[PDB]
Amino acid sequence: KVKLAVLSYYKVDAEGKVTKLRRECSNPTCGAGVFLANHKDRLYCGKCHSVYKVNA
Amino acid sequence: KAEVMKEVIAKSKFYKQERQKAQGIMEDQIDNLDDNFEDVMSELMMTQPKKPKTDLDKEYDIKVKELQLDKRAAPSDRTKTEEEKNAEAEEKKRELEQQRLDRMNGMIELERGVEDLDDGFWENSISCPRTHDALLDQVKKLDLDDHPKIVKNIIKAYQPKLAEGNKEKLGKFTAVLLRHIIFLSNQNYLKNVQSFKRTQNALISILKSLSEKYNRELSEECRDYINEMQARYKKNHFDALSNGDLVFFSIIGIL
Amino acid sequence: ALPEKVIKAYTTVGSILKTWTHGKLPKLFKVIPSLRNWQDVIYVTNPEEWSPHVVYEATKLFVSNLTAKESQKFINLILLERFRDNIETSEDHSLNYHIYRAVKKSLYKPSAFFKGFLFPLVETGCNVREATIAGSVLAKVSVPALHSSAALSYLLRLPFSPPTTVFIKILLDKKYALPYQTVDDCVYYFMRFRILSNGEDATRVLPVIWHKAFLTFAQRYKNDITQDQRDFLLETVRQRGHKDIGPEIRRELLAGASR
Amino acid sequence: VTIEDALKVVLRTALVHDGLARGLRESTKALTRGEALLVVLVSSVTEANIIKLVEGLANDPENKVPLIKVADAKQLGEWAGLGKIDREGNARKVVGASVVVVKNWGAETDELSMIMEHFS
RNA sequence: UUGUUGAUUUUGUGGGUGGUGGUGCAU
Repeated sequence: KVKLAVLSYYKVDAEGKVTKLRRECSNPTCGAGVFLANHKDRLYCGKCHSVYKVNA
Repeated sequence: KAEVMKEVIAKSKFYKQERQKAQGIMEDQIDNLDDNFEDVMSELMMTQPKKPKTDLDKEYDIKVKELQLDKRAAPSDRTKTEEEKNAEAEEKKRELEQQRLDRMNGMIELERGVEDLDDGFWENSISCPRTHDALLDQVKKLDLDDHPKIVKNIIKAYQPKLAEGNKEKLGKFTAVLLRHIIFLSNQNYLKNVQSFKRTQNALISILKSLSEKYNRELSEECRDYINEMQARYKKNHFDALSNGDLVFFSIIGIL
Repeated sequence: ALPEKVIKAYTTVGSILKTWTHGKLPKLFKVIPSLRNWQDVIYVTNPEEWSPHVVYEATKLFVSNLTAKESQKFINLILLERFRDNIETSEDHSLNYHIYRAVKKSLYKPSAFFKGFLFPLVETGCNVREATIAGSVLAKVSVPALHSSAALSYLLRLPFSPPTTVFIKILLDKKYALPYQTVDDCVYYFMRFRILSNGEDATRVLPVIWHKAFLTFAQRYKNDITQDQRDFLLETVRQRGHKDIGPEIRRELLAGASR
Repeated sequence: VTIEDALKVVLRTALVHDGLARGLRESTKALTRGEALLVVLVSSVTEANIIKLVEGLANDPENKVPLIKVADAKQLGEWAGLGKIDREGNARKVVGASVVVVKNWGAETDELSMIMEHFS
């Protein structure tokens, strides 16, 4: 089990600016807010199960 | 007859091979489609379409939350008739009576017999107290007549359902309670015999309820008290023997 | 229309689903829930011609992935129809095991199941055999008390039909902790068959299933109704009590304490 | 009608229409999607990083969403419906909700106007 | 807890159930 996994996906700057550290799944079923899992060779979606290249 | 059996065996085999051939064809098709997934998915992805609840559906969501707010009822079972309860109670008396009779005859439950045992013998908030002192730790400041109240509260505070492991805590408490009952008898009580009688029988009643569910834990403690008192008899003889030892042999017969 | 290449690919997927019995599904079939137009993609796979094994795995695949609103369409349009089609066309009017397991899988999502399978069925000419088969699934699978209480309340508001009375009996047989709002509605249901001005339910003949359901309620929630509700239900028996069940129901009502 | 007593029927009404995003994960998904209309945050969150983030997402220039400060997470969990109701009348087994976000309001009440007026 | 998901499960203690069971009988 991973605790506060959501916290890791995005970051704060001292000015309150929020930045996303993970790419979001392009699938409109996923819509916005579905973050791809970052593997060594591929980006994986937990909802659509689609596979994207890391540097695509 | 034999030729019919061979045809049946041959037909079954001929049917089995067809199924295996069909299974292989199905697996081959699956492999080809999986290889073509990416081409199919991409074209499907490009042609994807662009982005009021039923009145019945609206009511259900309203109901669900309203039912969440409301209180819930406790379920009860059908009441058995007095004859059925008596018939059941009369039955349960029968097997227990029969079970006791067989054991007087030598039936041993592990259903072995006494003769089997005689082979080789001759040739060769509220705190649960895990220890007898710990039970007193909660009960120094309480009066003699208050012992049943605290003891009962300990069982209530650590019932099996409340948390995991409460079975073990109560089982150890069963052994702890037994030593307390013995411990009180050894203590002088001529001053307050009536108060002692109000505690001494009450604790035994609690122990009986505990023994019904913790006979295993009680029996282990009972053996340990049995084993200990020879050792005191092994050095002190009667000076080891006290009122509580007389009390102990009484309680064993009860439980 | 879908891309012609896609149509050919999913057409071959469907042909596999016709005879599929075991193993891994075609990977194309696996990702259908993740598509917006899964309905269109599902149509080209011929849901009516899916083997019972495919229906079981398809229910697993779609109930988990699709949203609650979308799973209701899948249960309503495919699983409900297949459940009806198999019962109607089977020689013994029995349900296939795989479809019987699929309906359990769809029950993993109570809201979609209730709005997609049960409520459409009872409101669309459900028959006794359908209710018995569906009721058995509801009997064995664990269902939430909250979701069931809402479902039982609605069935207690529908017009009387023996197929609906079975599901009312099943839900009562579950021995749930119904909220008193549901209990009052349950009292109202049986209060609507007494002779008073009243509707045809007062003079309507009552099968044994109605009496068994009323005995089922009496044996359990006798401790969760008011004294006035007890009197209303007690005199309902006096007017509509059964020969043999009725006297037993009287005993259970009188043995209960008012809340 | 106090603001806190106003937020009582608020989070209850939004529940009836399935318009509440419950949890840090759901709240952030609502904010990133622009589906959030109101944000309720707990001042007593042990990890300040959670506070910095919902504030940042709520204050994003593209989609500014009103934010509300609440003393305890346990009571918001009760308002979000997490807790269970007992025989007596009091809530029990309540699960603290650090963040709650309103997606769809469901019904138009007078309690709306005060909260929206307060922010304006 | 599911397979990403959101309370639908998991855990411990108690616990009712023979039931998509058959065969005959009486409109």
